[PDB]
Amino acid sequence: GYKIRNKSIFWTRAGWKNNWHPKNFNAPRPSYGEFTMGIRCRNDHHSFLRYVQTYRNMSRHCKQYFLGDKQLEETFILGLRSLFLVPYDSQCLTDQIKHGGERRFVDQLDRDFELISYNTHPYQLFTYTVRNEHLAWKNEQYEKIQKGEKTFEQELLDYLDEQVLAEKAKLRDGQNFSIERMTEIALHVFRKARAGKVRPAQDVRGPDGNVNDFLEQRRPFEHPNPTGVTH
Amino acid sequence: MNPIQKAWLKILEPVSYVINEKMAKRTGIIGKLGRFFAIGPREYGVHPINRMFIFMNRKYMAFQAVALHR
Amino acid sequence: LTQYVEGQIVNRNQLTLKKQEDIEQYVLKLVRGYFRTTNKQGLNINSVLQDHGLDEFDSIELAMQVEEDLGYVISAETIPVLNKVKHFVNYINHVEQFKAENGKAPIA
Amino acid sequence: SRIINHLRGDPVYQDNTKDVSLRGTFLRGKYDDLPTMIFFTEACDLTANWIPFFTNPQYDILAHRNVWLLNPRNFGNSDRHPSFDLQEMSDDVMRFMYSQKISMATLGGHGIGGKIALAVGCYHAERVTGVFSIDSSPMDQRYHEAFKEFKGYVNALTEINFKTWSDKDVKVFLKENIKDPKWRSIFTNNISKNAKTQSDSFNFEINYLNHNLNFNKADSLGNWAVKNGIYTGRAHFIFPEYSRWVHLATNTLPMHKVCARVKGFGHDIFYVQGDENPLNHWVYDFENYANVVASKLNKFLHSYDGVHALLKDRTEIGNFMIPDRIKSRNDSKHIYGDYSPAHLHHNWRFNHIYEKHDELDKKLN
Amino acid sequence: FPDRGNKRRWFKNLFRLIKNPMGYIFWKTYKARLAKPSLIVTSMFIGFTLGFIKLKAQSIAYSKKQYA
Amino acid sequence: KENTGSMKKPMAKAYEHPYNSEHHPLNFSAVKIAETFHDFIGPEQVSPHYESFA
Amino acid sequence: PKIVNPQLWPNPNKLRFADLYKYQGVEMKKINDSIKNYKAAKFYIG
Ligand SMILES: CCCCCCCCCCCCCCCCCC(=O)OC[C@H](COP(=O)([O-])OCC(O)COP(=O)([O-])OC[C@@H](COC(=O)CCCCCCCCCCCCCCCCC)OC(=O)CCCCCCCCCCCCCCCCC)OC(=O)CCCCCCCCCCCCCCCCC
Ligand SMILES: CCCCCCCCCCCCCCCCCC(=O)OC[C@H](COP(=O)([O-])OCC(O)COP(=O)([O-])OC[C@@H](COC(=O)CCCCCCCCCCCCCCCCC)OC(=O)CCCCCCCCCCCCCCCCC)OC(=O)CCCCCCCCCCCCCCCCC
Ligand SMILES: CCCCCCCCCCCCCCCCCC(=O)OC[C@H](COP(=O)([O-])OCC(O)COP(=O)([O-])OC[C@@H](COC(=O)CCCCCCCCCCCCCCCCC)OC(=O)CCCCCCCCCCCCCCCCC)OC(=O)CCCCCCCCCCCCCCCCC
Ligand SMILES: CCCCCCCCCCCCCCCCCC(=O)OC[C@H](COP(=O)([O-])OCC(O)COP(=O)([O-])OC[C@@H](COC(=O)CCCCCCCCCCCCCCCCC)OC(=O)CCCCCCCCCCCCCCCCC)OC(=O)CCCCCCCCCCCCCCCCC
Ligand SMILES: CCCCCCCCCCCCCCCCCC(=O)OC[C@H](COP(=O)([O-])OCC(O)COP(=O)([O-])OC[C@@H](COC(=O)CCCCCCCCCCCCCCCCC)OC(=O)CCCCCCCCCCCCCCCCC)OC(=O)CCCCCCCCCCCCCCCCC
Ligand SMILES: COC1=C(OC)C(=O)C(C/C=C(\C)CC/C=C(\C)CC/C=C(\C)CC/C=C(\C)CC/C=C(\C)CC/C=C(\C)CC/C=C(/C)CCC=C(C)C)=C(C)C1=O
Repeated sequence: GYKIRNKSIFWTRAGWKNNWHPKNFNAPRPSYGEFTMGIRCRNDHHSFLRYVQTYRNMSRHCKQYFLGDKQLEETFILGLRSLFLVPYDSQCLTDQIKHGGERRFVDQLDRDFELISYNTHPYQLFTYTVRNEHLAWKNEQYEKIQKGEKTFEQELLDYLDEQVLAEKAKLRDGQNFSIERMTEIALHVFRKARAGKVRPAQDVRGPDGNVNDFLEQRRPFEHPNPTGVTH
Repeated sequence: MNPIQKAWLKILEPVSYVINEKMAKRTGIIGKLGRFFAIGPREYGVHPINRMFIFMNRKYMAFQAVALHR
Repeated sequence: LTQYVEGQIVNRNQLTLKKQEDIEQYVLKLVRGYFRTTNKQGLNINSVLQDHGLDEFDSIELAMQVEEDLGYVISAETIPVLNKVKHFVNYINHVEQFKAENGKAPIA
Repeated sequence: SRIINHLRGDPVYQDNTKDVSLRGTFLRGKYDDLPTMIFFTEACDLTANWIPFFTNPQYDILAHRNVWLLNPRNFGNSDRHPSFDLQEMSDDVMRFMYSQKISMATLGGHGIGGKIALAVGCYHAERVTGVFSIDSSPMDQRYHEAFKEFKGYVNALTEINFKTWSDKDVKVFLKENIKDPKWRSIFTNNISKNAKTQSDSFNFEINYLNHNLNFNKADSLGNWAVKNGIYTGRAHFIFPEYSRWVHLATNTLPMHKVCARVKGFGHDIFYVQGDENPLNHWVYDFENYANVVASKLNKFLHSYDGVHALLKDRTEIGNFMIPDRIKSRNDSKHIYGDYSPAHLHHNWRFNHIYEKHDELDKKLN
Repeated sequence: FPDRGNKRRWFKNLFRLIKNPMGYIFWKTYKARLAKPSLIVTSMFIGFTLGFIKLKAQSIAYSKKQYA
Repeated sequence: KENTGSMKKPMAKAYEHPYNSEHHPLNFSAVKIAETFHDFIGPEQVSPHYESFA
Repeated sequence: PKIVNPQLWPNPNKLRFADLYKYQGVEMKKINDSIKNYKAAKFYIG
């Protein structure tokens, strides 16, 4: 559709696409023992173990609020690894970062853990909201199954299995019911089912099969436009 | 909608009956008068002042967190 | 000593192995319980966790589980050397010997 | 066979501009009931060339609408009349829609076809849902170099006399007089031999066309007159980045000048990223140009075409209420308020869907 | 006939400005504010406007001095 | 055999944070400020007329 | 409280037109979240 035309878009004074060691005037220079009296530096060799304990904490402190949900603990682990694997899989040469990428990332994860220790990290609150909406939908299915009723998900599967039989009973010249064909059949049903939610199926017409719904409508007397004027 | 609007409705329950059931559906100027002063939920009933506070409160509070978190 | 399990509070139980045969069985049951492990039946005492879909971050989750089942306090300096089933077996023994001789748990 | 159905007829020279009938190919849609699309090809250009574009599974345009690849007067198989007035040529479409029982249609065009399509919306807007113009603009193009060449080639074609000239004499004439490969191929395929091999002739009326172009006045097809007015409905324009017909610098302003609802570049006006090549006018040949045109076309048909002006998209149908002007309704005891405008069925006039659904509604109550 | 739909349009816009002036001003000036001038120009506008208001206030005070 | 399948009982609910709500979100972002802003200036004032007011 | 309807026009069906009936509730839902904060602050203010 549209591609960047400038060939020098990824150029920097430090090279092509260099986001690990941008060029600056005060560049790193070596130190010689025989000539060095004293030095003030914060770099150390403790980042590896801090990278290990930070993982153990962020994992164990997040599981406190999972309520033993095993499927959530395993999902969270996959998400936690995606956060720790950024330096190992990125295009950025994390081993060539200015003053040590190891210390940089470890200090960054420590700020995330601090918020995790208080249960205030946006990833935590997002996991709770996402999970509660998921269980409310799973419990709705359970309540309908205990009553012997059919779920809206099973009705689609059964309606799709029979449509496949109808379409392949006429596909005799060929015998390759491709995954492409199986897909467009399901999407066509989805689009009609998707529109059915807002406009349910009253009669044999089916979901969203009434033209009168699209005639001129008006807000109800009990719910007028609260945000602006109407005329 | 808010509790204060619901209080008006309980107090204006008989007034709502006179204007809406009787007047609003008549013809002539009595109907135009009832349909104009019909009682119910407010069209464009939002309060910009209350909405202004909410916006500036949220915008200024995010500034507090940056300035205080040092 | 209680933890949630599928929304229900359950009392946690700790184990005391004090025997070589019981350790090899616990580690395998532990490693086979991890959802990331591949070829669970091909796993033996001389199995490299790397050959079963496990990386450095998975060894931490396994060690974290050893603390839950045994009550140990494993330091971050010891976790990154646990890359084989044999390593968990020997580390568990070294801890039992340390507490049996020194009367205390190793430095965490 | 089934998907491809082109009615067959013979052109008839007409003295009255109202007794003109249009003929073209019809492409049936995948689904039973779909709105119709009427597409006008470039002048002197074949309708068949657009069939693979509208019958490509990758694009899947027929899933949205039935397509009528229609020929304007003096072109192809349609009737012949010396006048090219866009008002007259627009009335021709309205009779076609009537004879074919089409209440309202989506209009499209390529190049000069886009002008013809937009003119119909300007003269008959209540029966046009939208316009989709490809490498065209409602503008005077008489002095564009690309048009001059087309205007020049048509004049050279008037020199050939099929009765005396032999088949080889023609082929040599085209190669030397026509440098553009595509125009050359287009003109060759427009040559046909009538029944009984009486003689060969062009499918399009070469005489009536050359006079329109050579005269080079307001009635010329290159010209866009102020008489055509304004188009009130939905309009989307797509043209190549480097196009000889529509220059991005200034040839976009006519769209705002003629189309009232055109928002501007990036919403209703797009350019396809491409290189400088005089053949970019024919987007259907190059996959890169076509894939973008198709995607934009499917988006226009799915979300924007046949949608009320003040509504953003089709998503807002039934949930967005338009303000009402005071004293706009006959009922005096009417409490004026916001309303969702009525969107009707695409062929509600020639069917009884409203009468049928009214009965079903009563059965519910 | 006239365009009876435009009746009382000035009164109606006045009441909408009173209801929510910042919203009425915001949307009526949106397309114009898309082209924002420089910080210098914006500052000159504010500076000259507030300075004119400051002198207006001093002239109001000098009138109370003439009344006294 | 597939038709004979059943479904296990899922958990009733996950953790509900006692200090985060949809109207008073605990953490800050420009997204929530945008919602409060457009609620203040109101939605786009769409004109039904054929000419501008001025 | 019940609101008197002049019944000059028929109201849209809630099932077919649901979005039209939502704004009222979310508005009170906002106020309830504010009240939870007013009550939780009884000890801090006191
Ligand atoms: C025997 C003794 C008798 C004693 C009694 C004597 C009394 C005689 C009565 C007989 C006179 C009336 C005759 C009947 C008229 C019928 C005509 C008709 O059909 O309707 C036309 C007229 C048409 O209006 P429309 O078609 O609906 O729409 C208007 C347009 O859309 C235009 O609206 P727009 O939105 O587009 O904006 C433009 C508008 C508004 O433009 C403006 O900006 C003007 C705004 C004026 C008001 C504000 C002034 C500013 C100062 C105040 C600030 C307020 C705003 C502040 C905001 C907040 C600030 C922070 O322009 C107008 O001025 C509209 C006026 C209506 C047109 C008439 C021709 C006017 C031309 C002359 C203009 C100059 C006069 C202005 C008079 C005020 C008009 C409202 O409708 C009427 O107004 C009818 C009025 C008749 C009412 C009679 C009621 C009963 C009278 C008796 C009661 C007792 C009186 C006792 C008096 C005692 C002695 C003092
Ligand atoms: C032209 C150049 C020169 C301009 C010079 C300056 C112009 C005047 C400046 C006045 C500024 C005062 C601001 C007051 C606070 C406003 C704060 C606010 O958040 O605004 C929303 C605020 C509404 O928030 P709300 O309280 O939640 O009410 C919403 C409810 O839903 C409402 O429920 P509802 O929808 O059912 O009600 C219908 C609605 C629509 O109906 C109407 O408003 C139309 C008819 C209203 C009557 C005509 C107004 C006459 C003046 C009012 C009385 C004298 C002053 C009172 C003190 C006002 C100052 C607070 O009514 C309203 O909009 C609100 C009520 C209007 C006030 C009426 C009562 C007045 C007495 C106040 C008693 C309480 C205060 C205690 C006394 C204070 C004195 C010690 O608006 C107002 O309340 C009134 C604002 C008036 C502004 C008019 C002019 C604004 C534009 C000036 C442009 C300046 C040029 C520069 C522009 C540059 C552009 C490029
Ligand atoms: C109740 C109290 C009543 C008394 C007070 C009444 C006050 C009424 C004022 C109401 C507002 C004025 C009308 C504005 C219309 C709406 C905005 C607008 O213009 O549309 C945008 C449109 C273009 O702006 P744009 O589309 O955003 O494009 C700009 C680019 O985005 C980016 O920029 P660019 O790169 O393209 O070019 C650089 C930049 C150039 O930089 C500038 O913008 C120049 C402004 C620098 C600051 C000037 C000082 C601030 C003035 C207000 C404070 C007054 C001080 C006290 C006055 C004491 C003496 C009375 O261009 C601009 O951004 C806009 C300049 C266009 C002129 C703006 C309108 C005139 C200035 C405002 C008039 C103020 C009158 C107040 C008193 C009047 C008393 C009768 O402007 C035009 O309408 C074009 C008109 C042609 C303007 C050029 C020729 C003008 C020659 C006459 C000059 C008159 C000077 C008056 C001096 C006053 C006394 C010292
Ligand atoms: C490590 C390296 C250094 C890193 C430093 C870190 C930098 C961090 C940047 C942080 C950015 C903050 C973002 C938030 C603010 C954004 C909002 C904004 O207003 O930006 C303007 C923003 C962007 O404007 P723009 O059109 O894109 O132009 C951008 C630039 O101006 C460019 O325009 P241009 O391309 O046309 O360039 C021409 C330029 C040409 O300038 C020149 O060629 C030379 C300038 C020579 C200045 C000579 C000064 C002489 C002073 C004499 C005074 C003597 C009196 C002293 C009194 C002593 C008493 C004894 O002239 C100007 O642009 C004038 C701009 C005014 C600048 C005022 C500050 C000047 C010094 C700042 C020093 C900061 C340290 C930098 C060190 C770098 C050293 C290498 O304007 C807006 O449109 C937003 C609304 C603004 C409404 C007006 C009211 C705003 C005031 C409130 C703002 C918010 C609170 C205060 C913030 C600070 C404001 C100063
Ligand atoms: C006791 C009796 C006393 C009371 C008596 C009662 C009288 C009460 C007066 C009320 C009058 C009725 C109120 C009607 C609504 C307000 C007036 C209006 O024109 O609204 C429609 C006007 C546009 O009409 P439209 O057709 O509906 O809009 C179509 C498009 O959407 C618009 O955008 P577009 O680009 O798509 O279409 C074209 C657009 C092209 O033109 C424009 O868009 C204008 C460009 C302006 C935006 C450029 C950026 C500058 C704005 C930045 C924001 C700064 C202010 C906020 C920051 C500080 C916070 C306060 O509009 C035009 O066609 C030309 C503009 C209209 C003619 C020029 C009017 C200039 C003055 C208006 C602004 C007032 C300046 C302050 C003066 C007050 C001094 C204190 O709305 C506005 O542009 C802004 C309205 C803000 C007005 C506030 C002042 C209200 C007082 C009105 C009194 C008359 C003006 C006195 C000033 C005299 C200086 C020469
Ligand atoms: C603490 O952290 C902070 C914030 O939160 C993060 C901030 O937002 C901010 C920014 C501040 C804001 C966004 C607030 C902005 C408010 C400003 C500028 C002032 C607002 C002024 C008004 C809205 C006008 C109010 C006018 C009146 C109340 C007078 C009219 C009402 C009258 C006369 C009623 C009588 C009232 C009383 C007797 C008071 C008793 C109280 C009641 C609630 C009784 C109510 C009774 C009834 C019948 C409703 C800061 C600085 C901050 O520090």
